[PDB]
Amino acid sequence: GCTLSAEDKAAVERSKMIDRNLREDGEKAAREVKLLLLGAGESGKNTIVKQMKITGIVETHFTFKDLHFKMFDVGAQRSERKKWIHCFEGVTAIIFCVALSDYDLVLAEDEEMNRMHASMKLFDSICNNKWFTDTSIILFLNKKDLFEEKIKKSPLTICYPEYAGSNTYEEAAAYIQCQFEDLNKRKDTKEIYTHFTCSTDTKNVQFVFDAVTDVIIKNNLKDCGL
Amino acid sequence: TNFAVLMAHVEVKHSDAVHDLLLDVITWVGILLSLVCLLICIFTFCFFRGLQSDRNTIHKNLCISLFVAELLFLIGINRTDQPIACAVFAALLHFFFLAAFTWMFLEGVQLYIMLVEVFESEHSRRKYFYLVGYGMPALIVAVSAAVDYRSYGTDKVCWLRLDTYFIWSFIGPATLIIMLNVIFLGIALYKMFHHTWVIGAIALLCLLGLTWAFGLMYINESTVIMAYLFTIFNSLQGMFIFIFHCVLQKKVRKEYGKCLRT
Amino acid sequence: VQLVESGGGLVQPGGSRKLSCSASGFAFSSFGMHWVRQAPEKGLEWVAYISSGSGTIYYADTVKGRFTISRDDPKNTLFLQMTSLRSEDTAMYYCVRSIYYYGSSPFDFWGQGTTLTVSDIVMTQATSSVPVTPGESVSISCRSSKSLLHSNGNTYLYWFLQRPGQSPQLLIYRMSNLASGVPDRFSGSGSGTAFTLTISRLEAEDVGVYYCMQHLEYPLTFGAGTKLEL
Amino acid sequence: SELDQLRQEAEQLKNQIRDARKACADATLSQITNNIDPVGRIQMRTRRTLRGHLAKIYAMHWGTDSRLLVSASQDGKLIIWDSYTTNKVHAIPLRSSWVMTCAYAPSGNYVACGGLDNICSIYNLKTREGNVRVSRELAGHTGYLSCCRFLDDNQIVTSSGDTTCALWDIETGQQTTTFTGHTGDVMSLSLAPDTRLFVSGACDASAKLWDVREGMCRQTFTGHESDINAICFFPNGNAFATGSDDATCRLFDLRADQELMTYSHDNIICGITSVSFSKSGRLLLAGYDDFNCNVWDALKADRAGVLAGHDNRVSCLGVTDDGMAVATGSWDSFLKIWN
Amino acid sequence: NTASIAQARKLVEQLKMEANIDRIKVSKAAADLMAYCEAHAKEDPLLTPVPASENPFR
Repeated sequence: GCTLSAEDKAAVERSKMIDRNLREDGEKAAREVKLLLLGAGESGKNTIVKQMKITGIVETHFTFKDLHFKMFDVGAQRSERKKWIHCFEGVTAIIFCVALSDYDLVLAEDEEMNRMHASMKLFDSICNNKWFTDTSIILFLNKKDLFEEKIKKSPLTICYPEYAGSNTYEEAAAYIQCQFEDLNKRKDTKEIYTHFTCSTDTKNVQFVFDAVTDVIIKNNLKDCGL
Repeated sequence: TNFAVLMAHVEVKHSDAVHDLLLDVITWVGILLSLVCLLICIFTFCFFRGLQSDRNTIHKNLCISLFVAELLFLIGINRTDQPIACAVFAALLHFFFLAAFTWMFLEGVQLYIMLVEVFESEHSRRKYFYLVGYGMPALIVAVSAAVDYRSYGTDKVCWLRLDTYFIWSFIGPATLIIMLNVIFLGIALYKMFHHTWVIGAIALLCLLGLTWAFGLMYINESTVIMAYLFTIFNSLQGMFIFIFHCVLQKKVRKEYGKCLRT
Repeated sequence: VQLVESGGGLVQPGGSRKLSCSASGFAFSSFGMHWVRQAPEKGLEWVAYISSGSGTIYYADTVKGRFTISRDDPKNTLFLQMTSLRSEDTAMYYCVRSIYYYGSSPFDFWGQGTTLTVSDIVMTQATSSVPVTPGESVSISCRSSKSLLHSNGNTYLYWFLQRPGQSPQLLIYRMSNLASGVPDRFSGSGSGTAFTLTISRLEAEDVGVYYCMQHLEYPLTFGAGTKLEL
Repeated sequence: SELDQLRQEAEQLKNQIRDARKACADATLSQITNNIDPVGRIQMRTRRTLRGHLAKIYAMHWGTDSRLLVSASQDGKLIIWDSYTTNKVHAIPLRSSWVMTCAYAPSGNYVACGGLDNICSIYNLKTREGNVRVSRELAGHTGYLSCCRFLDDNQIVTSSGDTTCALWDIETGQQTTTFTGHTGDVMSLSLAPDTRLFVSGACDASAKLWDVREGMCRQTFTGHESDINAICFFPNGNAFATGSDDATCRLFDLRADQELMTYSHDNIICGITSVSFSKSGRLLLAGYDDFNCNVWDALKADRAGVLAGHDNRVSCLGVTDDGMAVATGSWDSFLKIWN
Repeated sequence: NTASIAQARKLVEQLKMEANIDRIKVSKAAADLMAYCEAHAKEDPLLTPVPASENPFR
């Protein structure tokens, strides 16, 4: 710096060193795995976070298999969703938690509109939005025990006046799973997982791990042709 | 004089026909079909700021080495009259072609690190790529020059000499790089079938230009077909990689339309 | 903010010694550091300068090959190392901090210093002593051997005071501004090589020695300093 | 009894207000200034280009000395720049990454950050021990913070997505005045150059005008088809401008209570993420989603100069105190300076 | 109930405060804006740019 004052040299030094620190920080801030969590109220999100051991947004973090996972739980907000969700378009995966037991209970004045109607409306709204046409969706299904102990004594057609199957557990479970997985409108890009929770399911996060591995391979095996 | 001279170890290359005309004309017209699309290629792989990744680096560097070796071949063939000047041409051509091979091998490794090493690396690894890519050719040409010096420049067209086993400084890597590119494509196509079409493998065939193997088998006459293949494929390599990695992809098309016209 | 210096003493010419400075109360690693020295009976003179990241080092003319400055960030410490001494090198030393970014006020806080005993642009100070009275207005002036107005509007002149038995304290940086903890009766101004400082309504603990300094280009040069005595 | 009388009085007052709003709009601005010569083309061009950000830019604010900047991004960084020599002055880490606004005190002492955690944090610059540290964390809101501005060193205005606004005192930590009356989520507020009035816009196609010490709302403003994202304030204090999400920007008056001017073009079918004015008030500067900023004649609305150069959406822009430069911050991580 | 009565009273108060306002014509506002823009025009660099000697960004 032949044309620099005696004191602007230190200014340039300061600016350069801050650039180095920013670059290092923003390089180390692209190796943790993002996850966005959702679910209707009282649908087991507390159970999901409790089993796997992990106001505004509530963030949470854990470390497993040499990867740092970061889950954004956003259920504490009651504002409009058109505004605070487009800042979430860079996440690997959307976890969506619902329960199979609430097939009858009514959440409003309309008896036909049970809790499952609201859950499936939320699912359809999430899948067919703009900022997630390349986003994997992980569907956790909960409350199987009470579901069996209820359908032993109550029918299913109360919320499904087109069902023509056996009133045991397995047919109901298959019907619910297909009913959730058949709303996707583009199976050429997205995909919809499913796994059935249990109180001893230490593999509760192994499913998410596998889904994320497969998503990353799908990306790396598409950006290089093939 | 034709392209096959680069690697043909045909100690008894002869003919009883119009062979030489056809072979050499294919060589020259094939090179002239290159040196046109490769220029625009090296322009695009160097200009558009939104493309700068590791793969873009490797494509750019291998493309520039390809172009410079192509023009050095196109200029320095007809300088055999100077007894003490075409050895320099032989050394330079050796170095540049070997650099091309090493960058292709690094391309294969990059393919591996995308389809098995799923996640991002702990730290950036650009320095190792540059070091190996431009250090293997340097060490090899240095050792070759140390062992012998006359081998550079021949009696017909000045390149490496077939009269003694020195051509094994260009045949060697031409074996040990294809032997690994075949494995890499096997693995990638294995994951294309098990963790989840043919045009993609065809495109990956032109960077790891396995077609060079159409030179190693020219034992003697009654093998003119394979030398025709050698010329017709290898002399259009730049144009082929242009088609397979500059226009067919919609990503590069959209980026070029967005930024070049700005 | 506290800067405690240690390591001084009395040595014979030659030998070696290391003067250390320990910092407490502030972010150590955002400030660059200077070492200055004062004559047993006369003014000040710059010695050495080290910066952030251990990138740049500057010495003066009579110091190279003998002195070595360094910083140890984790323990928040600064080192000067000295060898092959002579009787011309008896003085006392101060460690000063300064941070360079737009708007800053370098040479903000000075240390206490340590005594060491051994068995270009220049500053001209107008006077050596001027009598005063508690209640009249006073002025002091000095001159520089070359212009100090750089191309960016800056005018690198620093005005310092020293009261009896004390350590120096900043009063003016860049010819027009007040440092921290100083009443607004002090003032200063300048022109083309003729610089003035003004004190109105003198008081006690306002009598002592005054110095002016330049920082247009290394090495840094002081003057002889004037005196207001009462 | 009481309820019926209240309903009748409310209906009568609403009818009177509608009649007054209809009667006040005798003519528009475009019909009066047809004799004003156009500014022509403004071929503005880049002078600097600040780099070092990695995710999108949400907010930028100028200083009072027309030299320093501040900007906030997703990565968790709030950075103070020197525009003349394109240098760092300060870097500030954060705890909540979901920021949406920035503030920079007119005395060069304090900055503020806020966003999607309900808390407005205030930072002190001119320290002694050498680091921009944390002093106050104002709490008391229940929704994401949209924008915050300073009044002086000990008074601040905040707004969130709960239909509420707050006037707050830093020294005590206790809220001093709550402003209520909105239906939808509040997205922005601008100050006035006397710190006695302020105006806010809500996600309900409305914007209201409030007094600052009384605690009441004195005016309400309607006319848009959807929500308002960005609002700023005319320097003389007799107008303001808002930017909706239905591809139209508007200029209202704080004294006439009526839609006054509108800016929209057919080829533009996207949103207005930010609006700013200039020193003399002769340019309106708008950031869109069509990836480039427009420069409208802020008094005839008949033309537009254009600033391109971004690979993504524009989210913020600012103008110097003395009028020397304009800065745009966009989603491509790059922040640019035009003069 | 009392919620409806409270809402009606609040709406009445808000509408009464908004109604009793001495509003001014929009033409006067527009004249004020154009006058401020004109009487301050020659101090705006981003309309008539500064010569490179005095322009500090160049």
